[PDB]
Amino acid sequence: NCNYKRKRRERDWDCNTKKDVCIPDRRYQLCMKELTNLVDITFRKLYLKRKLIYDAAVEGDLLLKLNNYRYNKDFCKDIRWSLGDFGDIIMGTDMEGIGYSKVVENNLRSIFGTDEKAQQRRKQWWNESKAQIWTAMMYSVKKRLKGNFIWICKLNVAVNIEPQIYRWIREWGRDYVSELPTEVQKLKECQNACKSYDQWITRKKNQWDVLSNKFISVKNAAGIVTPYDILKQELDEFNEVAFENEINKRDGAY
Amino acid sequence: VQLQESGPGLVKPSQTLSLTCNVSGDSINSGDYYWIWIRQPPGKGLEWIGNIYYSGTAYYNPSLKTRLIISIDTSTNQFSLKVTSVTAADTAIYYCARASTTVVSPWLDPWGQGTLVTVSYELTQPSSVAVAPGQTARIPCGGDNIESKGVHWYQQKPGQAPVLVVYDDHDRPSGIPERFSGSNSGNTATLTVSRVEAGDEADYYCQVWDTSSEHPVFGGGTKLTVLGQ
Repeated sequence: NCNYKRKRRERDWDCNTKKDVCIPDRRYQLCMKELTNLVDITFRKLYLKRKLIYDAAVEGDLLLKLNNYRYNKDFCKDIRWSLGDFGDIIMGTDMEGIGYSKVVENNLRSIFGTDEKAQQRRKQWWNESKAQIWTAMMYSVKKRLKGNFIWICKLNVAVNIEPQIYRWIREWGRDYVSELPTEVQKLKECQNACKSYDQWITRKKNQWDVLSNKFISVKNAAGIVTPYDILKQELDEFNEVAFENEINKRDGAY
Repeated sequence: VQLQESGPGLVKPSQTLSLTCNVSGDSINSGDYYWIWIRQPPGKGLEWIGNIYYSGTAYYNPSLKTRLIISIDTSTNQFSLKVTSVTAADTAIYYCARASTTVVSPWLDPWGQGTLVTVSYELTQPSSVAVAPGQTARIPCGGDNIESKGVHWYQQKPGQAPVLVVYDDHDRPSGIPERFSGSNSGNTATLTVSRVEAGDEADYYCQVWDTSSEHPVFGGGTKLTVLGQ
């Protein structure tokens, strides 16, 4: 029932359950109890919004706890990612669709309908609700701030609709640039450490290969043409050359 | 934004009571709000009656469901309450109020003037806190893991409708003095009134939102008496 949110990157991106995509642990742990337990068209849309607000508020609360109650930009990014996944679930463009997520889809199918124009109505319901869903995710911050609410998080970056694979590459990039110093320092600190690094970097290449392939299928079917343009936007002075070297074990450090 | 009830004031027992809330300053034809009816027997606390959504849907207090009809008319900016087959237990002041649909924990603001009519989550707060002038009154509100919820506080002076003084556990509306503050930790939320003036003498209700059936839950109320000497 929306558990305590395992530590950052305690489980790496899983590319094996769904073979065409790599799923982050955060998405697997996304709080969906009220959405799952959803078993007048305008009224039932409202009831959905209420349950989504409750799931979003818990999600935001747990993400704040995961960040040790520090209201910083690291927290905003996690709120940005979880909000987007809520939207892709609501809109139907969620790439996980596993287990409980299949229940929330069928519940959404019964609310908006199965016909072709239903998917456009779920996109319109999300657009008139997404701002309220984002605010719910920071309600725990509002409850714990002794004074007024300061908006260190920015609505525009969170509320803007991107493809899920786009945002997941942004998240994977931040995950990669954090795991890299921890790994290059675990080597500079030896046949096991190299057999461990080169088994870590293989996960990173296999992940990036599956994401960039999912990128191509999504893009074809914002200043971004290649999947590396996403990393240039999201990351601090990101050089694509060094990145392909690192993931191909060519970098002039390894 | 202003609400106001209008009703008979006296009703023959076996008949049906009819009330009407006229809202001004805002349009009722919007999904942004719940439209709620609250009644209060003389001397007792606050009872939730029912809500209505601008789409026409309405749900009621389960203990009175069979005798309640809440209707809305978007084209005249009003919603109405009807209590059928009334009894002596229905004598009460009836308030209409408004609650947001867009926040995690809705509160009721504003409230109607209130009209007297004559013929499962539980919040626990004490009946009375009594302090001398200038002292510090602390009104506790008990609930199982109440910190997981956002609790609000209303002040009701005698003969008047409740007035929101604290919401989201520590927020004060514009008109409220800073002496009123709010806390929420563990299983107890606390309204703290510092420098207790004589005008602070009123009943104080903590309120929480029931997330399973979407209606407000009230504590029993706490009478704050100032002893003078």
